[PDB]
Amino acid sequence: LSQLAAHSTIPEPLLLFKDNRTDTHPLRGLSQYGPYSACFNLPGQVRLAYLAPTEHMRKLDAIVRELQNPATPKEATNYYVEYGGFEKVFKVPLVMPQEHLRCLALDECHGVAANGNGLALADKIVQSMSGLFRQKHAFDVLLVYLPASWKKCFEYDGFDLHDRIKAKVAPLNLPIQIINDTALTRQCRANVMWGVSVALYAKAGGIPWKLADWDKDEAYIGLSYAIKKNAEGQEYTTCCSQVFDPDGTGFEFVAYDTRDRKGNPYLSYQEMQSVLSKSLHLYQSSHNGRMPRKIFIHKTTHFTEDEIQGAFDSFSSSTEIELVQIIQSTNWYGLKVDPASYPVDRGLYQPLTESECLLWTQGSVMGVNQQNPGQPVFKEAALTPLPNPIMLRRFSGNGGWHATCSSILALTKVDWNNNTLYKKLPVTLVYSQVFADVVKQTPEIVNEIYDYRFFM
Amino acid sequence: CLALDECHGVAANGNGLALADKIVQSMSGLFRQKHAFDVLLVYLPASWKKCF
Amino acid sequence: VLTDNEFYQHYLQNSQHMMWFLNIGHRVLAALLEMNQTKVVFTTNFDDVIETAFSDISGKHLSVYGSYAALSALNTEAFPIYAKIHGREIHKCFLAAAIRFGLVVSGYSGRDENVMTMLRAAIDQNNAFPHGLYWTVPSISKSEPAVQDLITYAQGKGVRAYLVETGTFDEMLSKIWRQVKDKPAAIDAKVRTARVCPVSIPLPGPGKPALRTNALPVVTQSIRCGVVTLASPITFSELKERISQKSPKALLTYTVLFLGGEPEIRKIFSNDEINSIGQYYIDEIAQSVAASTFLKSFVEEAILTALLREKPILHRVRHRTHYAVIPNASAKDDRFLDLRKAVGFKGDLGYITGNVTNAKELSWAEAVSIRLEERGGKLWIMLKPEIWIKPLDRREEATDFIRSRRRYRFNQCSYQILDAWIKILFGSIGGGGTVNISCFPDAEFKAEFEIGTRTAFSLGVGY
Amino acid sequence: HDINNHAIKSKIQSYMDSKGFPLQWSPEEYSFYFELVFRDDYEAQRKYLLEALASRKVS
RNA sequence: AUUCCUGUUAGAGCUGUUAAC
DNA sequence: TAACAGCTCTAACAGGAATA
Ligand SMILES: [Mg+2]
Repeated sequence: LSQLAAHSTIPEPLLLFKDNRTDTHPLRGLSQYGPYSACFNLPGQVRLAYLAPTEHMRKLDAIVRELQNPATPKEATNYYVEYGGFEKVFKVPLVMPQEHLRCLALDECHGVAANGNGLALADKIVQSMSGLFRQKHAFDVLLVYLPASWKKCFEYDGFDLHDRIKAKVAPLNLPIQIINDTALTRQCRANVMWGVSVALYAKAGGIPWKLADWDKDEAYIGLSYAIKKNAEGQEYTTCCSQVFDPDGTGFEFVAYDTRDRKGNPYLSYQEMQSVLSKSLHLYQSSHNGRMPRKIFIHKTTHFTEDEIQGAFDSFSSSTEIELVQIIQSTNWYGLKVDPASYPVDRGLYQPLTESECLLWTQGSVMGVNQQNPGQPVFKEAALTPLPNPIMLRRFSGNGGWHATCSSILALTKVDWNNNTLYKKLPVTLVYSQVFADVVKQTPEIVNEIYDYRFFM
Repeated sequence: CLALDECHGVAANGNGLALADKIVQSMSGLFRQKHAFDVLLVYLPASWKKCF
Repeated sequence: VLTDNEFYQHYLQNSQHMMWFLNIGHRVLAALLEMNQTKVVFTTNFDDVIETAFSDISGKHLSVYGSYAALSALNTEAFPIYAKIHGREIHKCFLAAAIRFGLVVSGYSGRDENVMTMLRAAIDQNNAFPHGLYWTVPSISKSEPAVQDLITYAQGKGVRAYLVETGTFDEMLSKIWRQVKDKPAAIDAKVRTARVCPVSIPLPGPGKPALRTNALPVVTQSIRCGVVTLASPITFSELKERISQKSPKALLTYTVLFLGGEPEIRKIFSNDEINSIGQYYIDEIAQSVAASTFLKSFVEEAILTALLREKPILHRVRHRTHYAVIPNASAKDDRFLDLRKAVGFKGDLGYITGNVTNAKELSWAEAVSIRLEERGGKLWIMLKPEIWIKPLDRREEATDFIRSRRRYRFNQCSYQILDAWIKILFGSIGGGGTVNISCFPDAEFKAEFEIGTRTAFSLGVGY
Repeated sequence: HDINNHAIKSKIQSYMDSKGFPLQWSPEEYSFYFELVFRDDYEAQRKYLLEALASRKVS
């Protein structure tokens, strides 16, 4: 009776780099082969501008200057590879901004820092960057710096400063990579340098890496939600995301609101069929008009009876819909025996019951570690001693745990904002959550869909 | 979108390869919004005739 | 016998010539008839929907079965035909067809002597059912004995008849059609295998680097308990506060249900409000605790009470989750020595209850959160090691310490901790262990639960 | 899904490697996959090998 | 907010079972 | 609609850095 269904260990997915040289470890592949878009030369040179109070301007220069110099990791050295600088690693020059592009935060912002008005501070920062509206062609990425003195308005009830700033700047179509004191503080320089370098390259327009041998005929939808604490009740903001791969070589990643008022996070028939029809049109626009032969949907909560029918009624017969619910909090947890010195292998999925499986998104990975070669690496050994297996509840897929499990495992590796090996959730879920926060903060975004490079 | 002014310098230099590369690299602003449009109308001024 | 998957493989390898002896299933059978596969289909019931589905698929009528019309159609090779047995004019047709190609029979349990002798007479010839005879039933054990007798008789005769267990006939045909190749667009548009609302994908075989989970199986399929009848309606909150103010030696819930001693019930409830006391037999414990959350809480609390009844370990509660916390007074027992080894750093003795290094009065101890998990139709006891803090509301003040102690409780250390805690909680190692616990053994309404001692585990399938 | 697609080939090979099967184009693989699919049924194995190499696709 | 998600403190939404209105 | 049980998730803080 103590016997369970045979677990199957999904192999670590590969990532595509320059000249289609595959590698599981992203940063090492970036060092050896370079960014995926290097062959296309899509970003070309990267030109970036600043927007910060003058009293901290030099700091930005320093970090940007130190982006152009090699760095050797001291923390998490078991995983991180030696940094070689933007010019060498990304095969792309990093452009020193000129004085015309460089901007200064307008003085009244400092004053409103005393007032504790987040909306006023965000609007004042937008007006400070307004000097860069006309010169959009000159620079590619803006580097807004928020000093620690503004921490009073960084986070407070009902307001998120970075969220508000990005929600205001996204309709203007200019990426920002907000930099706070944290990036400067942080001991291990190579960690932050990998993070900022990858973030800037991807925000310019390049693709640091892509899922190797990814199917272009499958679209992986992901729906998430966020809480707005209304005075009378609650507000649930639900937004969707897509990570499909177009007929070209690059791949797309776009999120959008699901919309007038919702008190529960469960989309009705009308709303769910509307968001799925919008997703279908989005996928059609990229692939000349071809149907998606298989659709994955990752929801944080269970699908309702009406919601499943809404998902079905939006597509034709040829499309295969595998509705999946992802559960992060479970009583189960696994121990690896041969007692293995390292935790259970990442990707080991255990079919518990019909339409219920345990996926170990978190776990040891073989051949990724740099120091002590040939040994497993546990990314989250700092936080947790053992990995926490997530649980998939299937609602619609006709059959096969392998499809959903491998798809999710590969999806947890293409978060460019993340500078570590993987995540806990597929990028669809995390980006839907991020855009849910963005929409919840700013209601006037619901009309338009946005790319991942803006909010990442 | 707006083409880089370096395209004019390359055209004056008479380098077709670099001019094509610069025209393609000018497309990143639209590539952040590749879903938005269907067809891109690339215009070339007569001053680039030397590299046509 | 054979697994349904190998039957599917054999059918798909040679489906151009295989019979069918007898909605989504009927429609897809008509589609297969149109695709010229499985030319000849026999049936017993009226079931005029096969020909209607075929007409919808193709747009032309279906030959439905004269003196020897079936013989004439089969001999002339003018497939496809749909002949109904209606149970000698089919006897010769069935004999010739059995000579030609093999048969798969679904939706039939036998029980009819006419078709039984029909098939038995079809078997005898030199080359009868060359590809094989496949009697498919939703469940092997539920089939009538005559079917198994005929299968054994055919196997003895040298034929390759098999009895495979699959799902419902329509589900079987859907699974078959999802792997048939080169089908025209119109047919796939017509059928599309409808839609699968109640997803149910088979669990693979046990197989043989295994992983050891924390789940302990519960094999107690049913338990006996008591019911009290009230002359007035009650709310669950009133019962809960009555237990809190009285604290009897029994476990109570509303669904009013109880488990313990009758005098405790007479203490909690006066004679006037009590009508009578009877018994309840929850036949399916898993289904009951899945359907009703009150039963879930009641059963988990019953197992908890039975688990620490005779053991020195203390039982606490935190956000409605029960914990087996080690008392300071009994922390020196020899049974904890194994745990002393597991917590120990670099092969030494390890403290399991003490004072946090940087707080005035908080005292820490090792503990395990014990939960009930209803997965599928199985009950699992869920053990999670944890560090408990004596003040319930001051726990966060030891947060750093909690991070400090568990910082290096890696796979080997956590394995040792879990094994030691299982040994402490049950007294035996996970080898051949089905120990029994009982809550309130000296009461009329007691509960005995037999919990598998070995934690749930599975080995990766390999060659 | 076809078989000569690169994505489907990679997905199927990853699935095969998930169950501990041989990795890539290595010895004792062709016979291994034959004996796995056909579970020691030489008649069915022969019929499949006949169908794959039949005298209708040959030009 | 370069990042990761481990904890803590709370609340909500889903289901259920009762009491009704 | 008002309690009760469980499952699950997000909201706000805090917080250290990958076998020691
Ligand atoms: Mg970022």
